[PDB]
Amino acid sequence: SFHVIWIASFYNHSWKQNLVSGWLSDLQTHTWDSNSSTIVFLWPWSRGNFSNEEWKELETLFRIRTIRSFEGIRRYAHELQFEYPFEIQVTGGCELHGSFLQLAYQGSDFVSFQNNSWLPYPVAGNMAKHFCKVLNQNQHENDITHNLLSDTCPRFILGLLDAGKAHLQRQVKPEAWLSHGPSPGPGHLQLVCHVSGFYPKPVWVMWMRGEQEQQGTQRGDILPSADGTWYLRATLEVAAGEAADLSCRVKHSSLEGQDIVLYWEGSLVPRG
Amino acid sequence: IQRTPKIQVYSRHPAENGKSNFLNCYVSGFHPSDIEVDLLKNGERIEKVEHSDLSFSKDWSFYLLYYTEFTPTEKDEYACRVNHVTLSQPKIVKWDRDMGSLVPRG
Ligand SMILES: CCCCCCCC/C=C\CCCCCCCC(=O)O[C@H](COC(=O)CCCCCCCCCCCCCCCCC)COP(=O)(O)OC[C@@H](O)CO
Ligand SMILES: *[C@@H]1O[C@H](CO)[C@@H](O)[C@H](O)[C@H]1NC(C)=O
Repeated sequence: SFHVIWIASFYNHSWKQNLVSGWLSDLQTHTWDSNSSTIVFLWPWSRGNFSNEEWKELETLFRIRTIRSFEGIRRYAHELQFEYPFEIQVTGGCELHGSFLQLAYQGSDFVSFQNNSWLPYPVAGNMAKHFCKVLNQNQHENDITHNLLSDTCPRFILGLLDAGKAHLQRQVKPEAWLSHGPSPGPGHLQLVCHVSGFYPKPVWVMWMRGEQEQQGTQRGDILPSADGTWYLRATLEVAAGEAADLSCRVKHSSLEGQDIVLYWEGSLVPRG
Repeated sequence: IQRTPKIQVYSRHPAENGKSNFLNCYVSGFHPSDIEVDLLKNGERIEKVEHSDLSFSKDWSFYLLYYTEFTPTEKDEYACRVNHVTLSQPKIVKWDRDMGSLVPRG
């Protein structure tokens, strides 16, 4: 799986911002330098295996498409009822061994590219249909778009996943710690189990009483760290009397069955 | 048409006074993409904070990670301050850390 995202912000006719990045699985692998119009390789294996000349062709292709995309939108904004300021987001990519290309206007589904042409989302209305008229004006450009999705993109993964799987298949052990959360109500405590630094993403964390999983465990969102690892808080609300013998248990692929077990204990209780 | 940011603050490692750590503020689920995020130390903005490249989720809402290396001490409070078009006033979310036992017995 690989995809590219575009964030194009149209603040007024004279002011825009264009942010572009590439993603292998959920990992960021490429960025676009708006100045100098350069593809930036976040990892040594981000170049995949394509030659420097081929990347120049890809840079030129995206550069020209970017210039006439912004110009085309500004030319047709009034016909399309696009009111400044507005944001257009695009995501397109594939899966090796799943082509897609979707476009949003003001944060909602607007059009998508299917097989060989742009199709409007029915709910996006008549302006999405008018937009597809502009996008479908040149079938040859759509054939190139189709080939980017069905030929270039799968080929890019060949030379990207393999060249970097030493990264995507890393195992990084979590660390965990316990703290007090905000108290939920009178006479109750919130126990917080933090789990940090693990990779890959799948993880198991429960508050426990011995072997019994406490089904009040509330698992938060899995949140990113800049080093590529993940973080999560799992909270348990308990009555003040009933916090004895509670532990937080973490299971993760990197641990090879050796779960992290921390105990609500010591100054946390607090003991005497 | 507009979506308010979710704001989540966390450290990379358990807080230990005198030990360098990383403070994270994950801002997500918002639209449009224009947003202002600051990490605060004792109510004052921290200089030279890093952030990830802007990205968005499946539902098209945007997200960013702001982060900085820091060394907490006992007297320090940290927070994340976010301003967005959906907010009347900037929203401040604290870094919740546990400072150990309060009442001294020794
Ligand atoms: C970070 C770098 C990563 C490098 C990746 C390396 C690996 C490469 C491997 C696989 C790539 C697979 C995915 C490729 C998807 C490409 C989709 C594509 O190219 O589709 C384009 C959409 O434009 C782009 O996304 C490309 C560059 C433009 C960006 C503009 C700002 C963001 C978008 C906002 C503007 C709205 C769009 C339409 C405005 C229309 C206006 C009439 C439309 O096609 P078109 O033929 O150009 O249409 C004619 C038009 O230009 C003028 O009439
Ligand atoms: C890709 O790697 C192969 C070796 O597996 C090499 O022969 C080829 O030259 C590389 N790519 C291109 C575009 O040449």
